[PDB]
Amino acid sequence: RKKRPEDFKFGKILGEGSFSTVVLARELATSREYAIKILEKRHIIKENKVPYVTRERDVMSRLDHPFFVKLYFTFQDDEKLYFGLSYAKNGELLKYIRKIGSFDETCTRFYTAEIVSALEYLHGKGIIHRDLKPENILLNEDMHIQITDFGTAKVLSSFVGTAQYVSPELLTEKSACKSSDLWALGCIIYQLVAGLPPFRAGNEYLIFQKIIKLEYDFPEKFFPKARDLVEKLLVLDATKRLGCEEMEGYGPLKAHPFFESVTWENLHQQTPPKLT
Ligand SMILES: COc1cc2ncc3c(N)nc(-c4cncc(OC[C@H](N)Cc5ccccc5)c4)cc3c2cc1OC
Repeated sequence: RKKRPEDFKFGKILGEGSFSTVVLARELATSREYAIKILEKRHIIKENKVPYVTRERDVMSRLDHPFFVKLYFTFQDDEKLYFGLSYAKNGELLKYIRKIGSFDETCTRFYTAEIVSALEYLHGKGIIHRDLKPENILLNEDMHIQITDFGTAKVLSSFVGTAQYVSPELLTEKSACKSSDLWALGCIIYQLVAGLPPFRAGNEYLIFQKIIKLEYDFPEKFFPKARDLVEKLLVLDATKRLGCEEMEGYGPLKAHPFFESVTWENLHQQTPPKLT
């Protein structure tokens, strides 16, 4: 039953990294399109990433939700590992933010709700993403979200993500929790409304300085209820963020006035609002 590289017609490179390359492929027997993540075994071993790649596959194997990438199959030849992932036709959320400038209230609410629902599922399995950002949140043909890149995920019973979305506790205690993803969520909501992430500076050190000082400003147009939500997620104390266990979880987060009109139970059945 195991698949081979010969079973596929590979196409364009979708993304390139230091440890992997994601290529679009059409399976010959089925005509199905997959995003195949290809990882060179020598380079993984040389840079000591075996625990990272192993955990990545293990985390993706446990994912069974429409708002997350699916691992359909794995195989290997002499040089490379292949992970067969779901293909998200419409690409990164980041593309759409830069294209339309900034989302309106209807679109901000719907896509934020999808991210919250995704995170609720994810954190309910005791998994932290640790690198949540618009480029890691993809969009399928139906324009629903698909969160990918679990190469730096943490399974709860050491890394530092992307600078602009890094939480203060990671800069202070080197520790990561579920609340770290929720901080990232707050940056993402801000970015959807404002067009740019909240903490911006000339270099990483200067960005990290702004994070620990909570040095950011809202534009005047910023949706009042969206602002209130962001202010309750961008909190230096990870214990005081909406959604976290110490704040009694996802109930209160989902009950926030910004989500008033949201039907939480069937988001992926709903038709997404058009991005204008
Ligand atoms: C139409 O366009 C696209 C469609 C797509 N469909 C499915 C995907 C999938 N299941 N996983 C990834 C994915 C999986 N590990 C990591 C990752 O990124 C991490 C970094 N940012 C940069 C990077 C990108 C690729 C490989 C290594 C590093 C992305 C990407 C895609 C994907 C990407 C597309 O365009 C960017």
